Amino acid sequence: MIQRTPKIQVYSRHPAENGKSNFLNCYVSGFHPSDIEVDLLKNGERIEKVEHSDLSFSKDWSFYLLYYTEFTPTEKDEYACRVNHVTLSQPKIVKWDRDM
Amino acid sequence: NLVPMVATV
Amino acid sequence: GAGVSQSPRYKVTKRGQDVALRCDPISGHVSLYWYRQALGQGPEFLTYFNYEAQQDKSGLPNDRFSAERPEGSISTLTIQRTEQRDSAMYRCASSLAPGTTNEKLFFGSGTQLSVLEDLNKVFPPEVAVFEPSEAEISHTQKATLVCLATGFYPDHVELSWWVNGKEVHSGVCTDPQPLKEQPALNDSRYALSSRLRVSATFWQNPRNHFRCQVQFYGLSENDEWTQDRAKPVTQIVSAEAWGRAD
Amino acid sequence: SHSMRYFFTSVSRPGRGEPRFIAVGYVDDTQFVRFDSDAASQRMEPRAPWIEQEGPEYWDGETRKVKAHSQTHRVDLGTLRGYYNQSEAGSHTVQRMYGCDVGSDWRFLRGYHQYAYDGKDYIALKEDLRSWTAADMAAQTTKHKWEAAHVAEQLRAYLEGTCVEWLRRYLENGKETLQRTDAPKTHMTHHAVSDHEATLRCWALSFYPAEITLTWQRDGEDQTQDTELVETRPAGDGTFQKWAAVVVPSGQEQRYTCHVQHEGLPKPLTLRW
Amino acid sequence: DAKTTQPNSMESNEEEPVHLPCNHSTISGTDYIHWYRQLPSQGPEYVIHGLTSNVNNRMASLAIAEDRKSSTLILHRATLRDAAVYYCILDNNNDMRFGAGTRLTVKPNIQNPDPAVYQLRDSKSSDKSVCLFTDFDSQTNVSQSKDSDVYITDKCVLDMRSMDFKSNSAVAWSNKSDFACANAFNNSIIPEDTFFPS
Repeated sequence: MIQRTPKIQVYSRHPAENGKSNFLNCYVSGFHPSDIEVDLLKNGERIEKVEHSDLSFSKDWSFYLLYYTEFTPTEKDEYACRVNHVTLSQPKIVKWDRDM
Repeated sequence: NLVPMVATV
Repeated sequence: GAGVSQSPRYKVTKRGQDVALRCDPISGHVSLYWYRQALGQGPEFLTYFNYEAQQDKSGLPNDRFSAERPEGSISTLTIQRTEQRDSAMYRCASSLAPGTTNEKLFFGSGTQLSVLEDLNKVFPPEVAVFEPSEAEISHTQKATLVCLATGFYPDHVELSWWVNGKEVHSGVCTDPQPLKEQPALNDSRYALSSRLRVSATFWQNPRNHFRCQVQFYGLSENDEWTQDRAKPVTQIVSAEAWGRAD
Repeated sequence: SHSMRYFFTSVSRPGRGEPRFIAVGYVDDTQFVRFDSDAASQRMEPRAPWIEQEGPEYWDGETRKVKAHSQTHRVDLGTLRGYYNQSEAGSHTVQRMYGCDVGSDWRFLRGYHQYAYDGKDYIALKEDLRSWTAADMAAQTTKHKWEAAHVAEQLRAYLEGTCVEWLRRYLENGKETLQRTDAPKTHMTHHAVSDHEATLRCWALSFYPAEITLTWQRDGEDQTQDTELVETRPAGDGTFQKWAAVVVPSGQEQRYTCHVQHEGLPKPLTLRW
Repeated sequence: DAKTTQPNSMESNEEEPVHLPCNHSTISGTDYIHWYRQLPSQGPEYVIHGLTSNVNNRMASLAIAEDRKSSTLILHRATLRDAAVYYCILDNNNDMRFGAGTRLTVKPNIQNPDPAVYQLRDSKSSDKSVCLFTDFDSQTNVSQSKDSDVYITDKCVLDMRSMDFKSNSAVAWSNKSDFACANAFNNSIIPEDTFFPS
């Protein structure tokens, strides 16, 4: 058994436009085992209505999941993805970078 | 359409 | 255990009452099936489990039938409000595991369930041994004894031959199923014949004891009985004959 | 070119009941069904429009089979624990993937069926759909059991028969979505990372299918040194996204171009800052 | 409806081969072919199964057609012990659904037939007796009585092992007084050479 840490991408469904409804995504992949905890954060606080895809895996058996929630981006609301997994000693937090 | 049954190991 | 075990082997149940049938599968067997079988038919599928889960119960004939296997080992099939139509051989089977590896099914001894409208229709058998004719003996140098178990109901009997106190199978042939003494009654009491053929020599020795044994399975300890005739309980009825030189 | 794939995961949870079992099914990069042992329905469920038309006999059938799949996986977990002399105390994983490919001409291209224990290859059906690749001595025991029961033959028959047959039927019933190509919407961004260097990020958005090639070039030549490629990711609307970045020296950005290849494109695209 | 098809009954002679036929015209490459047997008074038991290759084990051989639309269970040398119901089962998911099977009867080799009807008297000082049609050749077909008050069992084969001797018999009796052996074992059943003493 080789535990593999999650790869994490945080991003929007559609190109970001302040005031325009959209979806915030946190895609986690390449991890093992499958037990994982993923929160979407708004200004540091857990968003409550978060959904996720059905557990699936890649050619190399590592798993992937997409978590997502509707959101309306603003100039100053900060969004992040927070991930827990047995390979992690503390939660990993990846900030949404719209400007990528 | 799922295979009708799978083999145990 | 090592093999598939079912209990009770035989059961008389009063119509309208409930009954429970038990199956103990081979130890470690993940799959468990229930079938029932009528005279001159193959097993009819009822329901099937993988561990505790009832994976298929499409075969259950109606809402009176239900099965459980709470800890993935022992299964109980319960029939509520029994109907005569429910009478049948109930057969359990287990296999090691589900899947393409096709682990073979192991079948148990079964439970003969007989649902009777009226338990007063239950009768034990009467047994009689008929000695071989001298005509056979002189003509063929062989002697054929004939046993007749008569007047029993339901068909819950097992007939064996015992010679000088030891069971024998060589030379024996027992009818595969009984005759109705009254063909017009689906209610009818039964008759069964068996033959034991031995050498003329053997039958002609007086120190040889022959016994026809009929084991009957009838009313259980807790069945109520209020006739004047003895309660028709599970019991052995035998008849005998000693060898005659002339 | 097309594929149908099923992915099955079961995870034991020692002190907490029977294994978690999750099944998903796909046609190319589109999910169409799912089953979750912990969910309330205890039914195979639709996750694409075109599969919902399938009648109640289909749904009943697929729900029986997927449940039998999980019960069989439940057995595997016990067996593998034995094969490897492992304690009752640990959580372990079994994964099965099987499926089939057809060409652009809808004829059978290849089949597969493979199995992993705790996230590593355990046993797999070879491309000839007749023989097995077994990792270690445990997988050899499995191999012999399966050879003996002709499992490869049963599998071959399914992959060359039912699998491709229903892939085709799905591809027809859902052609309006599965057989469309959405070409990538494309652009480039520029970030100064230091006094002397900038990152060029080349974007591909809302494309379908997921297959795509983003490459950088310098003076019309393939370039890898200093290139960063992320995993193709789901937008969540059924389309995909990807980007590729290079770090260039400031004032030389015109030297570089990004090239995008995708089934939906009339022809490859070139982008430059 | 049914997925396999089999003759309801069939018969063969002892110590010779039995080919038990089965049809399953609508079959898939994922359908296995199983045969189970059920001996008298017993439950079913596994005999053999296969997919497309012919199979051999200790009990039997399984012959599967090239087009897999029919199969044959081969009993190389059937003994009397092999009389049973043989079930041909088509299965792809462990449903293991049974049809009515083929009931195989195995006829004994009666060389030296000695068709005879005897009368046996009760052992208990009673006045009852029975009639024993014995030692006919296996081609003889007994039939159940038309007089309801007359009982005639089917023919039964016994095997005196320590003399390698086998014999057919049927038994008949009745409680009405006018009854006598010729009545039940009439000329409409018994052949000639029927030794039919007092």
